[PDB]
Amino acid sequence: MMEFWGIEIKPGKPFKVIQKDGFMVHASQVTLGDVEKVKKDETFAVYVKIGDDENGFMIGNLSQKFPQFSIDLYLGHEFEISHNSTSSVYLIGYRTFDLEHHH
Amino acid sequence: MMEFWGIEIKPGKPFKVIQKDGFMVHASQVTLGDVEKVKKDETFAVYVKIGDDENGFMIGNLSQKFPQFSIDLYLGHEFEISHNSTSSVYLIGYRTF
Amino acid sequence: MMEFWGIEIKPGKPFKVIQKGFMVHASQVTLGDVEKVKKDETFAVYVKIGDDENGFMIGNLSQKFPQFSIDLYLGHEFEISHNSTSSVYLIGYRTF
Amino acid sequence: MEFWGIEIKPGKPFKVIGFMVHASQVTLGDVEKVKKDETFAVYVKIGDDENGFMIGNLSQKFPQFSIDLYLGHEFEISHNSTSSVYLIGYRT
Amino acid sequence: MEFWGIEIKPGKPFKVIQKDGFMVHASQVTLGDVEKVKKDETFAVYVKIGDDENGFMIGNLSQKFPQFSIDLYLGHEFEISHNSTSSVYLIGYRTF
Repeated sequence: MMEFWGIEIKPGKPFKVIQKDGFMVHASQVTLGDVEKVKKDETFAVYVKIGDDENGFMIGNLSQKFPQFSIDLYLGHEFEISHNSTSSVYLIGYRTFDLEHHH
Repeated sequence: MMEFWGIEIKPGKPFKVIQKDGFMVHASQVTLGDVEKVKKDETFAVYVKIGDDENGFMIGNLSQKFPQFSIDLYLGHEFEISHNSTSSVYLIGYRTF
Repeated sequence: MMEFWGIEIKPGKPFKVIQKGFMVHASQVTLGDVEKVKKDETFAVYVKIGDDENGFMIGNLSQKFPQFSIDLYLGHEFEISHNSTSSVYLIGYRTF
Repeated sequence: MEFWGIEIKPGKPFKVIGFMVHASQVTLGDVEKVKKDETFAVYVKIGDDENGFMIGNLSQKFPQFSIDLYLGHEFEISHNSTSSVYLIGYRT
Repeated sequence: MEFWGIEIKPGKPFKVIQKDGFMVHASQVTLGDVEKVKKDETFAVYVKIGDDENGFMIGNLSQKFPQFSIDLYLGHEFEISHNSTSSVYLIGYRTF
C-alpha cells in the first residue's frame, strides 16, 4: 500500500521528474545535509517548478537553526526540485498504491 | 490531493482565490520568501478572510527568526490571504476533492 | 476537510462552542498583535470540555513562538481560554 | 471520535487502561516557573514493559510539541518536569 | 493498528525486517539524554532502505532542536542510524 520514496538533490543539480499522468509522490520531509559544514548564519531556499513553468515556488527555507522541515505536499507527474545550498538536500516521503495478489 | 497548488502573496497585495468547481485548497506550508529582506526583530501577521465575511482569522506569524510554519487547512470557495510583511509570502499545498 | 472553521478568542473572554453530527478539527493556534504583547511573557491556552471547571492546556504562545499546529477533534461542547492581552485565533475545519 | 486528555502531575506517572487513544499534543505547564534552559523528557511505557520510549522533550524554548501516536489498551506516561504536562488527543 | 517504537543506541544501526503486509509509520524522532550531548553539535539521522549502502537523511537533532515530527511509511526492510553519543528514539505505529 505504501512505498518509501526519496531523492538526494546535490548542490547545483536540480532534480527533474518526468512521468506519465497519474504518477504522484507525497513529499513529507526536507532535510539539510552536512549541517556542520554550511556557512553558519545563511538561509537556503528550496524551490519546486511544476510542469513546463519557468518559475518555481518556494517550499521552505533551510539553515543551521531550522535544518529540516516537514511538509504535506503531493507532487505530480512532472516537477523539478532545486535549492541553493552548498550541501545536499534530502527530500523524502512515499507513494500510495492498492495491491492485489494472485498466488 | 493530486494537484500541487501555490501562490505568492506580494507585499501590500492580498491574494484572492476563487473556486467555483467544488474542489478545495489544502494549505500545507506558509513560508517567508526572502528572510534577508525583512526587518530583523519584527513579526508579521498572515490572515485569511472567507468569502464576503468581513472578519479575518490569523493563520500564523512569520519573522526572520521563525520564517515558516506548516499547517493543515482546507479552504473551499472564495478566500483571501493577506499579510503585512515587506517580503513575499508563499502559501503552498494541493487542490483536492 | 468539509469546511473552514475559525474563532477569535478575545482577551478576558473565554469562547464557548456547542455542537450537535458536527466535529471541529482544530489545526492552528496563533497569537494576535505579536508586536504589542510583552516580549518576555508566555501565554497559556486551555480547552474546557463540557461542564468541567478546569481545562487542559493545548499549548503555549509567546512572541518567540507565536503559533503552533495541532491535530485535535473537539466534539459536543468546549470552551477555549487564554491569558494573553491580545486575541488568540484558533482555526481548522468542521466535518459532518 | 471524542476528545481525550490527561494531566500528568509532577512525580506521578499516569497509567491508562478495542478502544484506542490518538495522542496529538504534549504541553508543558507553568512554563514561566520551570528551570531556565532545562530540558524535560516525556516517556511512554507500553503494557508491562519496564523500559519506555521517549516521546519528546519539553523546555521553555520548546514548550509543546505535536505528535501522531496511537496508544492501545495499556500505557503509562511519565516525565521529569516540576510542573504538570498535558497530553491530549482523541479516542476512537 | 499498534504502537511501534525503537531505541537506536549510539554506534549501533538498528535493522528492521517486517513480514509482507506490515507497514511502520514513523511519527517522531527524539534525541535522548539531551543534557549530556555536546552542546553545539548537530547529529544526523539516516534511513537505509533494503540493501542500499547509502542512507537518506530523515533529519538532524541537537540540544537546541532535540526532536522532530515526521510522516514516513517504511516497509519490508530498513535500517536507522545516527551519530549521536546518546540514544535516539523513533516511534510511531505499525499497521497490517
